[PDB]
Amino acid sequence: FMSDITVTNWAGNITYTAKELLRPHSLDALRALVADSARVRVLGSGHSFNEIAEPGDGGVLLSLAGLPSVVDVDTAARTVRVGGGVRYAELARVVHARGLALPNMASLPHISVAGSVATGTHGSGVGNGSLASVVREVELVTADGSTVVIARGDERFGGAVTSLGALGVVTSLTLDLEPAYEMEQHVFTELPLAGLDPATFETVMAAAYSVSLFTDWRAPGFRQVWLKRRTDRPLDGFPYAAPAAEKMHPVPGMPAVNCTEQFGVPGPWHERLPHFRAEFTPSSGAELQSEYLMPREHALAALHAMDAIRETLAPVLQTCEIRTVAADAQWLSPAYGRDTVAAHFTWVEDTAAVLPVVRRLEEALVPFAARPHWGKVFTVPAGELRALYPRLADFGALAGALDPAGKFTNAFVRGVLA
Ligand SMILES: *Cc1cc2c(cc1C)N(S(=O)(=O)O)[C@@H]1C(=O)NC(=O)N=C1N2C[C@H](O)[C@H](O)[C@H](O)COP(=O)(O)OP(=O)(O)OC[C@H]1O[C@@H](n2cnc3c(N)ncnc32)[C@H](O)[C@@H]1O
Ligand SMILES: [Cl-]
Repeated sequence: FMSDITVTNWAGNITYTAKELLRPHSLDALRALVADSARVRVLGSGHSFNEIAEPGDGGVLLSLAGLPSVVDVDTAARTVRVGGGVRYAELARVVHARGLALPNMASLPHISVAGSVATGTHGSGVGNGSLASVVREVELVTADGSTVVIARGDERFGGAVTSLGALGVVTSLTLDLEPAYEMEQHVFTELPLAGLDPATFETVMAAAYSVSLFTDWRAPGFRQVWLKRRTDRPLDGFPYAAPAAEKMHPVPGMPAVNCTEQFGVPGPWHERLPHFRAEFTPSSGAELQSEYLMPREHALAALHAMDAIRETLAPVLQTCEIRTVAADAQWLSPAYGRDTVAAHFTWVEDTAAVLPVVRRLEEALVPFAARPHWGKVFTVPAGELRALYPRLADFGALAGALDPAGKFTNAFVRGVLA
């Protein structure tokens, strides 16, 4: 019973120093556990790829998995209060049953709400904010075990949602909702980079509510374009690429059965926004990930930089996805303060092969003020990274106020707060 267990992240490339994952079965136990522990980090669903959740030797790694997972919809207010351990699959199911919906979802629904918003998680769409952007309140169990509630309108709120878990344990969050809506998902193959000029690029990325490009960085250009269209908006013709003949997966060769329905068949928002169907339930994945988030105005220049080193990127690549994100108010969001283009890389799980490629890619993106996704693999030096966040000092002041001893600051966060 009392023997050491090995705790890892989802992909298994990160092994935590913790010999047990503490799962308090009451809020009273959680408050006592936090108050009584010298250093704490929280584990969500483990879909980070780096040491963000690592509490260091002697540090406590805790989870909310032992507490009831509550999803409490207020239909009249169009809000939902959700436990921080609730995953988006369940959140979406429950709000949909109440006739309501989120404006966006990530690619795969089986990821915790608190863990997702902690790092700047997003989907696509030029007018769609990050997942954090719909949060209107957070409830934190702070270093001494007491609760602090921070709501939109509070001067502190800009640092309170996407906080890298550095303010305390987010026990619940409240999110704003809109009426449930229907969508169609239309996939296309072969969009050239040649002739993808500023106007065409803008048109393509704005052609539906959420648009992604996929490429293997092998033949020039893009292998796929995914349009997730709301049925309550116009769909113009899309001459720029060929309509897909078969159901597609982001990663060539992987099973398209795993993916959400295509060929433009209408279905509910939560069955179209993710790339992956709720029924697909992998307990781990053999992949690494990196993603770089840049000012949207640099999209073509960045894409051209990548194209120039495509022979370097391809050998260790499963797939690359290009997305857009609306400017984020959250101080630590990689989309902070600016409309954003994101370039995501799903790598083969070969750390030694991938790291040199990551470094080369980062060098290529320096001219475009690229901020890495906090949950993914990156090697941007700490000082250079701090320089990319205008309101970092404001964030550090907030963390200092809520957690003066840095109970929730680990090595990962310490590099950011330095
Ligand atoms: C594994 C995976 C990852 C995502 C994607 C696909 C899957 C297979 N894609 S992608 O397109 O393939 O990249 C996502 C996407 O579509 N959009 C994205 O922006 N990101 C993609 N990711 C991202 C993955 O979303 C994340 O990196 C997340 O952070 C979501 O979080 P998890 O809960 O799974 O992660 P951790 O357990 O590692 O926690 C992350 C951080 O947040 C903390 N945390 C967790 N719970 C809490 C609470 N309750 N309170 C305070 N802090 C909390 C951790 O301490 C850690 O710092
Ligand atoms: Cl091309």
